[PDB]
Amino acid sequence: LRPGRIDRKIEFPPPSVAARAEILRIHSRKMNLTRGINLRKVAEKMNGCSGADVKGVCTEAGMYALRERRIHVTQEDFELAVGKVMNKNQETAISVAKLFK
Amino acid sequence: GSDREVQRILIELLTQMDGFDQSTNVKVIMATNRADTLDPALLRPGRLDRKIEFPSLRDRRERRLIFGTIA
Amino acid sequence: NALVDILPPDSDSSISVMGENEKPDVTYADVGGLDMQKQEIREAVELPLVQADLYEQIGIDPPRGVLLYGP
Amino acid sequence: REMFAYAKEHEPCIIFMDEVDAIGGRRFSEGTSADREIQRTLMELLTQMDGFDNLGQTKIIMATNRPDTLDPALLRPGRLDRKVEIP
Amino acid sequence: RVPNYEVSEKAFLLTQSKVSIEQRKEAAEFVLAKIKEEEMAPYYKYLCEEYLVNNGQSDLEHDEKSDSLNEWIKFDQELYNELCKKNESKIKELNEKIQKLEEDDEGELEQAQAWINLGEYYAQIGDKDNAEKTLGKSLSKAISTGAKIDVMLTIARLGFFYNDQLYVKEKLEAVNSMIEKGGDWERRNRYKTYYG
Repeated sequence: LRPGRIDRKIEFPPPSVAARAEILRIHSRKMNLTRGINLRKVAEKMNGCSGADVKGVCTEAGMYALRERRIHVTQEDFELAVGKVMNKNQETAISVAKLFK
Repeated sequence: GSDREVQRILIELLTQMDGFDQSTNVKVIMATNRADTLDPALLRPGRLDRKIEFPSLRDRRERRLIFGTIA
Repeated sequence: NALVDILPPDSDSSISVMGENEKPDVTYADVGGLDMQKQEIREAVELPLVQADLYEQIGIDPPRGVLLYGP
Repeated sequence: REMFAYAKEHEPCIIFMDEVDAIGGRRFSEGTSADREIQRTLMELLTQMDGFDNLGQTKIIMATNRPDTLDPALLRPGRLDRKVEIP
Repeated sequence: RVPNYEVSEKAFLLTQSKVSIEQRKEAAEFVLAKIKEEEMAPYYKYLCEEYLVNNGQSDLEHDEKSDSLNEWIKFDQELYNELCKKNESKIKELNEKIQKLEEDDEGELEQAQAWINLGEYYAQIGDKDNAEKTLGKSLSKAISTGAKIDVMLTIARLGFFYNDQLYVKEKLEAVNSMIEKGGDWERRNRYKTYYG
């Protein structure tokens, strides 16, 4: 960090709630949803702390709908999916515990 | 010379795993005693996505069952 | 040393199938507990075997290999 | 590998490992290449001890002069079911 | 959307004379209510032509048989006056909006949405030809893939309205091209049924 060696430094924040909806929207193009589901509603159910959270929420809803055995993804799967990631996020910081044994 | 033999086998695994994808097979099951033998690329998704932990801690209802099956 | 004939890929295996000429020696009657992993392994292994197309129609792309770690 | 095979045609076999501390070593391999040589040979044992290969009339007697040298996967019961100390 | 096939279901039942006496009189009730409320006026004139030799006819401007087995059939002159008025009104209103969407650039999404409402009104009064024309202008403005599939299937439904199977069959070729462009599983179920 000495003079003239580093000249641009880019800080990255955690995501906004508008930015967190924008990542969710990319993921929905892979999936087949039902009409009438707002992803600005989902981004407000979330609060995240990284761009990492939003990718496991989209996967979980589709594993929930995989269990369902219906093609569509419904708006209730997102009640549960938001709950699973946010729960997984607290279970590695109460004793700080790793993602491994 | 001996280590370059180990590695040349592992490369083929990674490469055959890439070819293996988008197939109706289940991509490889593997286990490891510890989590400090992995390489950064082996653990990376697209080769290994899922990380199924096994805890020793388990809860009161599960020690019961496991005593119960062996009985 | 010329290519004069070809072999089918079935034969010239490293080791033959060990699931039709052998049969697992443990069933889920040893399994009581270890249910936490049971919800994750029935997703990972069994669902692409019974039908791979379940994933594809929903629009979820399938998970890859499984790593089991722990003592 | 081929010694266990011998053990399945020969009746009730008894495998005495004498004074094992050689491959008793832990994961190390931040040292020399010898520590991965240990590793290769160690993995070989586990697959034999428990798997689709299961024993019953092949027994392991393991003799060591200190047991806290070993890797804990060689302290694993049901491969080592009884731990007899002679004081 | 809703009266377009339900009136036609009851109207087919009413046409027959090879149905039960009671079933015909029950269906006649549904049809007649929906002509006056929904302004099906032109299709109703068309319907007097679909009996002829079958019975029930009791119209005031269109033919009758000597046997009327139905009396939930009636032509009134109010229907015809209403037609003239309502027609002008609906066309006038959205016309202006389309011009407003020209003046300030909003016309990609909105003008197509205006023209969809036009084909639905033209579909409501029983015109396949002119409902299709307005749903054709919806395509030209560049819109989502999903919207384009939706519109073709509406045009194909206007084929069931007159019970012309060729008219259905022809439109449903085009949707087979679009269905994988949009790629939906949602509008593919619709397609499965439409083709069913």
